[PDB]
Amino acid sequence: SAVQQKLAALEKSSGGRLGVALIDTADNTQVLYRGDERFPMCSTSKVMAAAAVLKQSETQKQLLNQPVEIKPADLVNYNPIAEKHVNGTMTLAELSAAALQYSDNTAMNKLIAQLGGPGGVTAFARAIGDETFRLDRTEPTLNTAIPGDPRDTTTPRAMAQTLRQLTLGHALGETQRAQLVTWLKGNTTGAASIRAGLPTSWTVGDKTGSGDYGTTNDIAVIWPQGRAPLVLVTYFTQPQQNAESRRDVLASAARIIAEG
Ligand SMILES: CCN1CCN(C(=O)N[C@@H](C(=O)N[C@H](C(=O)O)[C@@H]2N[C@@H](C(=O)O)C(C)(C)S2)c2ccccc2)C(=O)C1=O
Repeated sequence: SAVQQKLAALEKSSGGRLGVALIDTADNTQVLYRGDERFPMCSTSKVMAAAAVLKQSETQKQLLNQPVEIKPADLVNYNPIAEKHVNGTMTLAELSAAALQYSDNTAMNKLIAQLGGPGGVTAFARAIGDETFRLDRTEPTLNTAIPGDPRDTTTPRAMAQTLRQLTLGHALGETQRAQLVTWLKGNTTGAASIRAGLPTSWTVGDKTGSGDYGTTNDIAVIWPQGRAPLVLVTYFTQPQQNAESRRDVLASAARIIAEG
């Protein structure tokens, strides 16, 4: 189609590998570019960890208020929120918000521990019908993004469908779904990614991700004014282990998609 030629041209100009999946919920049509190729998820995996804990709270009603201790040994490479609470506690609600809105890696590792390890996060994906998602490691090594390594990857198509289920579908209870949407809408790291390619009046909730090999990701749910919402996943990775992030590529892909 027209959009796919423009995405192919964008990919060629960037020197990397681009994966795009759009779901238009108005008629359930999809637009895919390398939709079935695996990409390193990096921090976009945090949405699945937060959703898995939300699912647990449907039965354990007070789980989100449970205090979790933050020790100096818990800190990893990027902990903007957890560092403000060392030798104190954060609730599972606060850790989920930190993981999602600030991409806090200590918060992610606590969520993984709550679920019993990476296998517990992956299990939740399987339980909602995602047979592609796999989480294999904790932070920060899940971001190595080595070419061809299947660990900690998903495909654009699978992540788009799963993100739709979590935010617009009924994979979660009503209160949990609204909480997830609220968290995504308050993301602080996405201003230069998908958001930058879309009209300023559109409401976006997103989760970015970045890692080695210049890996630059963003997954988003989009509420256009007076129109059915869209789900957009943009994954991008590069051949050089030390390549710079290319958030502009994600913005350009979103702009190309929004022209339709
Ligand atoms: C060999 C082990 N290893 C493999 C590579 N690696 C990473 O790729 N860490 C990455 C990391 O920890 N990224 C953080 C994360 O995993 O939420 C934050 N998420 C990014 C995002 O949402 O776009 C951020 C840029 C807001 S930082 C990282 C990416 C770019 C620049 C610095 C750090 C590591 O930190 C690491 O220790």
